[PDB]
Amino acid sequence: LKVYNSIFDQAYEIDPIPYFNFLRKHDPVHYEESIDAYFVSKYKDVKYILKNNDIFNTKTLAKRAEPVMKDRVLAQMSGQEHKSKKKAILKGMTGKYLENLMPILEKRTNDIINKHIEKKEIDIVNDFGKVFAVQSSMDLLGINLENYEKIREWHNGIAKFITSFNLNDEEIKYSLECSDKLENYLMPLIKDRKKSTKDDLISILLEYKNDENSISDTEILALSLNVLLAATEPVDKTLAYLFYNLLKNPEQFESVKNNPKLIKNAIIETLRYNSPVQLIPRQVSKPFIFNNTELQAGDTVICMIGSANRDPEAYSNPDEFNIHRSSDTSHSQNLSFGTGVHTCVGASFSLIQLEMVAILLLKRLKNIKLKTMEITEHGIYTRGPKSMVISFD
Ligand code: HEM
Ligand SMILES: COc1ccc2[nH]c3c(c2c1)CCNC3
Repeated sequence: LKVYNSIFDQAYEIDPIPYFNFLRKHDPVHYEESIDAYFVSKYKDVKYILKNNDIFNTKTLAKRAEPVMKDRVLAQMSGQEHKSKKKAILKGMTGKYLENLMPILEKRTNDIINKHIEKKEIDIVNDFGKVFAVQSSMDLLGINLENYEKIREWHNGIAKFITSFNLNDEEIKYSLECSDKLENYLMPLIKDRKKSTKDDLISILLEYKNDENSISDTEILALSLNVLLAATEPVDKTLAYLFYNLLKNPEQFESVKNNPKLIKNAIIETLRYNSPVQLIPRQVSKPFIFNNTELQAGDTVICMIGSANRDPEAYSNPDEFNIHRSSDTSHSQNLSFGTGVHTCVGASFSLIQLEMVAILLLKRLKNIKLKTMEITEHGIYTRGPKSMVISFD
């Protein structure tokens, strides 16, 4: 039976919401032959997939990412190893490490603001988010900001490899060249940190011990690259989406201005409404069936986080932005950080960092007005506005 609606239609990337509605209603487990994978659109099926790491495993991430990551990433691990190494990464963004980091992130934020405050406008995507996001990631890791701009360039190249389907011969080579340059820059710093242990995540990874057993330097590089990629991408997107959605709903923007504590809920609702990480793949380990769609071992399923997060079975009026949602007619925990074993280790830090930035932008940019009246969004795997310019006094 031929199907005519395709994730890879040009219309989908422009506006995927009609596709989410169609797929959830008429094809919740939808086959795409161009990448030999099934797309899963409903909240309850995505949740089930992500909660069942034994049936739907993370082995698909060994060729979609490992070629550029140089070694095993966290998502490829399991058992005590995954648990202990995930805890090590969390350590770098909790406790005293978090206390130390946040003032630095405040400095990053105000320095960017100060560069733009006299121009009376700023592009939350291109002026703020893309700069802050990589700087924050480098501060978290302990990489000094001198070669910051080249770090951005390479990051973009590796990201493209991981977030893209059916890359051509020349795109693959550039992504790998970016991976090598990043490897060539970062390895000496790991070697230096090996002797000069600092209070950063790189040092944590060097100090880690699996029973008097350290992890190879190339293992630390991949995990460091895993953190750089993981933390940078979603930050610019979410910040842009947050202020866009608030300014498009002036009542809610004012509520946030009058009650700063509502900022957390606005970020959460932004993550639900405009999920910046859109797709999460898994590999099927054994015959399985959702609705009446049969899956075989070896098949690939791709969870559609944005679709799930707008499922009317999980949220009332799911396609409306409302920072005042709560479970106290229908509300659920959003899947924007995933769920189960591989739930985003950086979830709490992300909410803290985004609230810090939002509060400073709201403090320092007075009488914010929207200038980008209508956004253009790009990306199907990770996804955000091209530009989001605001004006201010
Ligand atoms: C708004 C910001 C972010 C969002 C929306 C986001 C989204 C996600 C999602 C959806 C997953 C699950 C992927 C899967 O199940 O395969 C994930 C995992 C992960 N995220 Fe994030 N993330 C964010 C920020 C960060 C930050 C700041 C870091 C590092 C500091 C980070 C590091 C990770 C890691 C290491 C994993 C893998 C966890 C595991 O395998 O156990 N993320 N993230
Ligand atoms: C750069 O492109 C990607 C591709 C897959 C990804 N998965 C996760 C992130 C990410 C970024 C960021 C946060 N952690 C989960």
